[PDB]
Amino acid sequence: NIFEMLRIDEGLRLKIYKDTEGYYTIGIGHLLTKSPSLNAAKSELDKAIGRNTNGVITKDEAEKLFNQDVDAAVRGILRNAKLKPVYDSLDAVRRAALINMVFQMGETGVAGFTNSLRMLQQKRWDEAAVNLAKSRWYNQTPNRAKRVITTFRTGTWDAYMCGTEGPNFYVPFSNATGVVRSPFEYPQYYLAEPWQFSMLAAYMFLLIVLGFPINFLTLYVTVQHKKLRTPLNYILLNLAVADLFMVLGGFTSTLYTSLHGYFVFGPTGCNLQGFFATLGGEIALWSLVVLAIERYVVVCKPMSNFRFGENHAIMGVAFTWVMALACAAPPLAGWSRYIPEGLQCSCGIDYYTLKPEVNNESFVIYMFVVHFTIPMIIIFFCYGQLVFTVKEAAAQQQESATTQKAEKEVTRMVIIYVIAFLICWVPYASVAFYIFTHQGSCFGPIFMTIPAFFAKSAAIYNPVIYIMMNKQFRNCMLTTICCGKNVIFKKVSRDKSVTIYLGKRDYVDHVSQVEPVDGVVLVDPELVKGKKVYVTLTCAFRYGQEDIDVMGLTFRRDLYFSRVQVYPPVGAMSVLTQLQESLLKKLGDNTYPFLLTFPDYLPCSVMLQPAPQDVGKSCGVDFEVKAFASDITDPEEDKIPKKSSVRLLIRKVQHAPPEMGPQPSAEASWQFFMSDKPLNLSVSLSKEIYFHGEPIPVTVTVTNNTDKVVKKIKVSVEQIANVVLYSSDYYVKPVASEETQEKVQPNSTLTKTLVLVPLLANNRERRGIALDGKIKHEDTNLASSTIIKEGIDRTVMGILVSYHIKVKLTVSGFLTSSEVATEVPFRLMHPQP
Repeated sequence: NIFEMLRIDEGLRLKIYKDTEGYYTIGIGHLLTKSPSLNAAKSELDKAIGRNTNGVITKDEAEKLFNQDVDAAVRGILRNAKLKPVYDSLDAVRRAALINMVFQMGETGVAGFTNSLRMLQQKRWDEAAVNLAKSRWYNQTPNRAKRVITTFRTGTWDAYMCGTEGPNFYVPFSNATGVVRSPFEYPQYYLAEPWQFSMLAAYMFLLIVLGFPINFLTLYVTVQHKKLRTPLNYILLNLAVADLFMVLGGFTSTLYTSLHGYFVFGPTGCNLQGFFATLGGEIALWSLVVLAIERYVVVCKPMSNFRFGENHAIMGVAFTWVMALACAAPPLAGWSRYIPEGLQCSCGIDYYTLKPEVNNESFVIYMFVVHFTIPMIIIFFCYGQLVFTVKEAAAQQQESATTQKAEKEVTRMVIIYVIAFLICWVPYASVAFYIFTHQGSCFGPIFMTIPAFFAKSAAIYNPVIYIMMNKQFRNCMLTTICCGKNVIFKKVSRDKSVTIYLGKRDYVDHVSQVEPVDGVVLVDPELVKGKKVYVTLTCAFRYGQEDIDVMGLTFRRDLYFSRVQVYPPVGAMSVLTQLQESLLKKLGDNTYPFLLTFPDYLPCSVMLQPAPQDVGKSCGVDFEVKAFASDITDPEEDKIPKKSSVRLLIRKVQHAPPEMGPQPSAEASWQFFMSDKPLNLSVSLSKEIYFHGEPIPVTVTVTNNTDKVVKKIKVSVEQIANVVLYSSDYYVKPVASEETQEKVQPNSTLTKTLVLVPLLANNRERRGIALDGKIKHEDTNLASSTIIKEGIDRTVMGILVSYHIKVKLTVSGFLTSSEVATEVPFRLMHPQP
């Protein structure tokens, strides 16, 4: 209060200055020295402040120098016999008014006032003000004195109110001079220079010219191209719609008002403009939150690519709109208010004026805390854990150079995503926070404009980073902006220069050693002249759509890759197979062999079954042998010519081993909370390795010694899908299940054998079911049980599969039913042909 009074009146000067008297004075009238030496002023200043100030002190240090004057002056008041009784009689507010008089004029000046101090002591306010107004002090500084004189009369701080309050608005300017008029009626040129209103008109023009085409084109291009319309882009499309609301609802209205210099549309127009401006900004904000969440879950976990259909994307866009309306609507319906901010041209949320009628305190806290901290925590956690996962994954296999380029591009974008987010919302949050902590201080119209500059700029530069810098949207917009443009077997290329040959598609995987790829490649001498032909082995994990995944941040992960040269070779092949010799003799002179081997740490060819409604969803591992021609040296694999290249997929299939494992026989006992009797259960199977389409007799044996009755006995052939890509993520699912209606009595034993037949036909139309890798959309069978080599060095990435018979006993216990269950593992694989 008192500090804010004297700061407005005397004026807070930070550096050392010579006052009207010509003495070295610092801060709010805080004297330093009477000597003509400047270093003498520095001497007392440095000692008082406590550091090398060099004349320059902080605003808080000037506040402490002022508080020392407050303490010293108050002591001086109590020392004086005329001032002490008046100080004691008056309240805290009028005491501060007296201190203002004692500050400038000194004890000497204030001591001379006989009549006023008598009347002030006698609780006569009006005639005291009349006497004070008729003095030298009012003549000296009528600006300062008039404010203090009114304070003595009223006993309130109304004279010291920073701006000019109103029914539907708040102007940050003093009406003491008598120039303030309504922003909904008259011009506001008294706030700032007229050319700055033209600057605002030029600025809003720039936002419309840049903002509308970018966001409209985003939607227009999406309507044309089928490629873009995918669930992940749904949230990016919502961002485009949000920014369009900021243009049409916000900037165009602000442009019209900035030209005139005041808000012409009135309170109704201010509510609607501020509503769309907030809605556009908030939908844009929560769109980026959802985008961060989506990109974290979808990339790190490959299973979620299937999960994320249109309905989940709609929920993300819905949540965005709900959170936006949750904070945009209350200003209309009482909680806070939309008023003209800054220059009283743009309408926005009232986060400066504390009005308990509309409850701004609770609203600014609710908004600030929720809408700032929750995105900050979620987005930094999302992209933070994303980069954390990718950097650790990139370090796991440094041999793959393709992953390193991705990891680099990713980290570069994530740094820019953070910078764009902070530059956008930190100005508003920091200023709103600083205004809340320092409420007594004044804030100009241009001061409130600085956050508005960066936030409305985000309407432009967010589409740049999230849409324009996006790889798919960049190439799609390129098309629209430029008007539509810019037995042994083989496979021939498109240009028909290179022709690959392979003996078989299905390559076998024995536990010890993998059966290698063998074949040849025919080449045209005339077409391939002064070029380098490479035969390449590639193992790849695929998840999601091909175009969309490259665009988001980083693309599908290759489990293993190995390229090999062919024409011309370093020497030749060491020794040839019967296949290569046969092909060389059959084919002409321009045939060159290759031998590509698999290491021991790779998975099998496994895909996951989609639902019939899932038209555009696919995830699965597959092997690809590819051959191509190129002008560039070895490391230019990352990019390839589409025309010269030819690719033919293969499988790393595992047949069942000749010797069967031990006969599975699991056993487990149970107890209960009241009854301490044992319930012994023992399971047993026929084989360790079952084959596809084979009956599985599960000879369950249950010996009941407990008081409780069992309701039923259910057996289930459960497929555990262990998916590993970034982290180890198991996924259990049932395949086949049969249950008996028989009941086991107390002190009674039972021996039953239930047969189960796991088949693909019965398990059709189900999401998440792992299958053996298809060649070309043909019919297949349930996924084979994956086998891993003993005590290997590297971890096995990819989709690992395993089966287990899970018997569960529905026990009728004390209406409530207890469900105990146990598992036993087994294998489902193809037989040796």
